[PDB]
Amino acid sequence: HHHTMLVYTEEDNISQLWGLYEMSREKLENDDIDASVSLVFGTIHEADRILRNTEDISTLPKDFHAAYSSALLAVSELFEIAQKRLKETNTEESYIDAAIERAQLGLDAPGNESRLFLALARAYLEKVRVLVWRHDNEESLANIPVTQLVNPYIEKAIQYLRPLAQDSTEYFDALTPDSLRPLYILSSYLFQFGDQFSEAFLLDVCSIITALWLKSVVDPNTPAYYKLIAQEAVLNNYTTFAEYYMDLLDNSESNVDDLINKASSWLNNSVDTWNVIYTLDKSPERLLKLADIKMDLAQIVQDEASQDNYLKEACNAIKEAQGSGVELSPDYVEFVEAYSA
Repeated sequence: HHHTMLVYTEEDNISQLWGLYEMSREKLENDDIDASVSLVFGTIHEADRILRNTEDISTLPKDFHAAYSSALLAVSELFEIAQKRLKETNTEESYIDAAIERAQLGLDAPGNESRLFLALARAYLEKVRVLVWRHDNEESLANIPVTQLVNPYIEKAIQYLRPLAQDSTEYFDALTPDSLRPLYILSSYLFQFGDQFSEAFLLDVCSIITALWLKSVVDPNTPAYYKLIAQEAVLNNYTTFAEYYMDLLDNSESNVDDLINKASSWLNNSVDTWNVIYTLDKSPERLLKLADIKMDLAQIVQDEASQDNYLKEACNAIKEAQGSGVELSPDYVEFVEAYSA
């Protein structure tokens, strides 16, 4: 039924305001959730004071509405726990809604837009995840086509993401491998409902995503932990695109020798990014996914000399993976056995 406050002046407390949110996320990483919720709620209550107490609101910067938005969204993320402090009436989706609303308000406000855009595209994508769930379990929506439903939101998310991917928008603190997690929602959405989007479109977006993940980990000294979080994502992206081409390659309505040539380069982009991950984390169980790509590569390459070669590498990958104490699942064991025959 109350809230105490920690600040002193305006220009440097829109800055204070972010530190508070940032701390929310740092407390999250150490698994301390309640602390995070307390920081998140703090941030909200504090932005409220900042609101009432300023002389003109239209003065307040884009970067403020972003912080405020990004804090509201954090409640929907930790709603499981945070709901225990709220009236018996609020909901995860209402906060995603709030986050969207407050973010949008800053569109007019003056200031750098980088933070506010990320704040939007995040809230939007999060509304898409929830919307998809509602389509499946709410019966009001059981017959509204899920594309019809979530598209308007995907469209908006892409809209603010595109600017950020551009090299013109240079790096900023709040573009972190974590801040980008919602991008996972955009990926698996293009995955299900892809047979509805032009290959050019699919390519435009699935490159905006790739671009962003890498850019969040640009600074050469990003701790290796974070570099991993992002490279994994880029890998997941590259492989998913290669598996896209491989899927219609066997269908072959177009019968083009071209699109085997297209998928190939996507899988070397996966082998590349893999070695980057294997470098920041040399765990030997990873070898199985290097095997996985090799096999996917032999399954399309033209000439038998190369197929035979790719397989000989995936075979060695799994042998070594086991030679270092990984317990091979059945699939892998009856591959190693099958090749050496």
